[PDB]
Amino acid sequence: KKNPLKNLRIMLKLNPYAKTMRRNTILRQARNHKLRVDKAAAAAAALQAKS
Amino acid sequence: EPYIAWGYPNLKSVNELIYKRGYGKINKKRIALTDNALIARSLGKYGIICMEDLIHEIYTVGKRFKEANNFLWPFKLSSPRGGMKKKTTHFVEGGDAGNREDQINRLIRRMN
Amino acid sequence: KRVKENDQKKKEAKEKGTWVQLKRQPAPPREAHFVRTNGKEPELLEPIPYEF
Amino acid sequence: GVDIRHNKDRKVRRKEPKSQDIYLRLLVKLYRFLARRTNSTFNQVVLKRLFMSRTNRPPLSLSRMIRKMKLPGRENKTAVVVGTITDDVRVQEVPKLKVCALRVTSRARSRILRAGGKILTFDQLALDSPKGCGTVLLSGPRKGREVYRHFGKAPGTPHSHTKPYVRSKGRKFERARGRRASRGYKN
Amino acid sequence: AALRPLVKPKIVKKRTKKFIRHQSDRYVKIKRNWRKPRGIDNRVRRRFKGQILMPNIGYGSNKKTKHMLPSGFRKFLVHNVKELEVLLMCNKSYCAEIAHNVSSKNRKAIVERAAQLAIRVTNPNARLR
Amino acid sequence: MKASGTLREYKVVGRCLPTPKCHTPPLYRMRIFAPNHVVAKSRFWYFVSQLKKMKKSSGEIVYCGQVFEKSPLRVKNFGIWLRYDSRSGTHNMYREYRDLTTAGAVTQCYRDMGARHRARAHSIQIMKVEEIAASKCRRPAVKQFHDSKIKFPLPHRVLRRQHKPRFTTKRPNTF
RNA sequence: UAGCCCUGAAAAUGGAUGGCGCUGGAGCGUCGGGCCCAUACCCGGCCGUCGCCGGCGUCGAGAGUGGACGGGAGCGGCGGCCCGGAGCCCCGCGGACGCUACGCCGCGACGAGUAGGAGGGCCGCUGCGGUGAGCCUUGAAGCCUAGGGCGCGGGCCCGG
RNA sequence: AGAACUGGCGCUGCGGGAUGAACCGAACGCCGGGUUAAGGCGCCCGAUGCCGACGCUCAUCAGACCCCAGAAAAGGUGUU
Ligand SMILES: [Mg+2]
Ligand SMILES: [Mg+2]
Repeated sequence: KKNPLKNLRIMLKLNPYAKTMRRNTILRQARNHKLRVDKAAAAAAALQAKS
Repeated sequence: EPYIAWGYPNLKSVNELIYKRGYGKINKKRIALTDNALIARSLGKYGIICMEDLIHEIYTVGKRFKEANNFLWPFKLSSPRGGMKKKTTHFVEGGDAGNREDQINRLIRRMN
Repeated sequence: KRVKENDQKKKEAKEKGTWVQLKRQPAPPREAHFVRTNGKEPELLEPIPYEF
Repeated sequence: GVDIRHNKDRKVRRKEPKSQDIYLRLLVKLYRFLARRTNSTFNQVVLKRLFMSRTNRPPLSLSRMIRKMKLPGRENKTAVVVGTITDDVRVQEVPKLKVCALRVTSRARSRILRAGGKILTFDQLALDSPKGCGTVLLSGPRKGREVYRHFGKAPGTPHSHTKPYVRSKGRKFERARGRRASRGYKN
Repeated sequence: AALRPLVKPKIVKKRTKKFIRHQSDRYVKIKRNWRKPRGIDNRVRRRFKGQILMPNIGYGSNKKTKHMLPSGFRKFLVHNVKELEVLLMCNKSYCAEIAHNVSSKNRKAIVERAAQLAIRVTNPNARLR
Repeated sequence: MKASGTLREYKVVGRCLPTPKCHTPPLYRMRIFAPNHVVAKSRFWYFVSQLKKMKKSSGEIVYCGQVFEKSPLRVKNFGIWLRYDSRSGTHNMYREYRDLTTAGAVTQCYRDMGARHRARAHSIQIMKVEEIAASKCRRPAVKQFHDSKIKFPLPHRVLRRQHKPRFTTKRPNTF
């Protein structure tokens, strides 16, 4: 017995939706990362434009 | 109530116990439930022919809760890696032996 | 009594085509209801002092 | 530790005969092959009776076999018994039935064959009917033994009917007190 | 390097210390042959800690490794040429012993026969001149 | 209760189940100081069953939420009312503290009733708690810190033993 | 009024929070975070037992959980002068182990024990019937051994 | 000394209670890794060698951890 929640494709032999559940959540927390990294820069860039 | 610890499990407590400590009884033995052919062959009479259809009838208590639960072997859990508090009095009283109603999910994540 | 009011209710749905489920269940956990506290406020009570 | 059982949990049936008869061992190797390979419950009942004791395999008289095969429907089936067929003197005529047994006796197998019958063994039963199809399997009276009428509650118990162990039946041998209302009591 | 068997596994043994009888250190009338002690107050039957361990079925060695010699063969003692030719079809798993009875003249012929059939004998240099 | 760590305030309201005799029971409110929201909804039924004919089988709580302070950064004065049990009898007691927050003053009380009176956390009931102002305080340990331009030094400082080298050639000066 | 300490408070060998000892605690109360370990719990290896079975198909030709033929009509795919029909092993003659069936193989759960009860002994002793074309004066039995090992053990084999 | 209910000891090792029949944890095939239970972590003696938190307490008889192995009424302008 191998461990689902620990290796891929033992999840996917048991639950095929767990792959597209996983790249739908690696995509969106890669774009929420970009949405917050660009927000922290472009706010304090205009702050750096003043002083 | 002196001898058990219980409470109300959430959705990845009921998921972490099936995918990691999940075991079945077809006739009389505990098999590792590796394939969906091990749920469908013994319990596909009830429309619940796979693994997450097994987990849907045990989180939301459905019409076929009795046969899906009695299919699962009782979870042979490890000893808790935090340690227990006092083990002999109630969770209200300071110990941990009773109903804790959602803190049981903090305990499953150390038992499992 | 509930072999009488079961068999007259068994054929009562046979002629009407439903799924009455005449087997009894014990007391279920309570429904997700919605209490009302209309206008007033919940009354504050405190433990009284000790006297003989 | 796990539970508080009394440990029954060793099933106390028989898995092979205690008999060292090599002909009877060949029947077991014939039928424990058939029992695990033919998906019939005839070959599970015949296989578990080849295991059984001489006490649990009682004889069957030739008059019960023709009494239990003059029933409606049984006219062209086979008589199967894992046990011996002694004849009844009491019966007058014999039909032309087809039988199958371990060990039919000498007078009984003369009377079946005069009447046109046919004796089989379990070998040529298996080649005729492997599934056991078209068979009437019978048994003798296993509580027909004299041993079973000493078995019961206790002879002195009221309403017992249990036949005590006496070395000689007669007057003065276990008839005085506890057996009649005059001498003490009746049980 | 002389005559090598088939595949030899690693022989574990669970214990290599030869179960000795209780109170046998203390008396010379008591041999070291294990008898289990059926006394009422003794502390070895009652299995106290730090004392003489008593044998049971848990020490049993692996089924594919039981009765293996440390060379990887499994002995079978012979007496003459004709029951040494019964071992021709087992020469890579089973080996021969010449028994303690067989004289030094007959031992010469059944060790030089096992050279031809390529059967290992564990005592080939016994009772020589 | 054990009163483990810092405590935590809870607003626990609840009503008894609607009978044929009384639809809409009045749904009382309490103020529970407890380590978590399982002991808090347990101690709600300890005090409500002392005052009304309510008990947990014939009642339900409708809200148990953590009420926290509205000024964590403001130094306040908390005088509280107690009902502890002693070895001989039981006593009523007023008792002041002084803390940034409401929930930490009652933590400081259990640490202090156990210290000065050996009173375990089960044999002690909290009647009421409020922030009081200066000139309404009675206790001089609390009153002496009511001092504009308060000043004191730290005499005879000692700390950090064995974390430094356990063997040194240097006698540690206590300032 | 109640926490701690004190008085009340005296026993016979020298002595006992276990001892040494401890007073910004190694004391008492209330608690926090780490950390230490049982034959307990979990995962793994092995032994045995219980349970449930598998394999007579050694069938390199068995191919099979619905298959026939063969007739009256039809579409696809194959080799055309829009008409058409079985090829049965072969260029290699080949293809591991196995099933003491009282034996082999699999899977799962279990394992404390007095009195007591059963099972197995390829444990051991003495004699008898059979049997090893057994074994030996080129050395039997017996006894000795810091010699080589085997079996969970009873014990056994070998070397001198 | 004699009963009731349940568990245990006798028949039972193991961790802890220094010591031990019965207390507390836990029951046991032979071992490796992990984690805990009761109990603990100055040094015997594994682990607080944490920059642990708040208080109380001075004894010329201090106190010190279920069973459990030593105390009462009464009293103190001793301290809180
Ligand atoms: Mg004893
Ligand atoms: Mg208890």
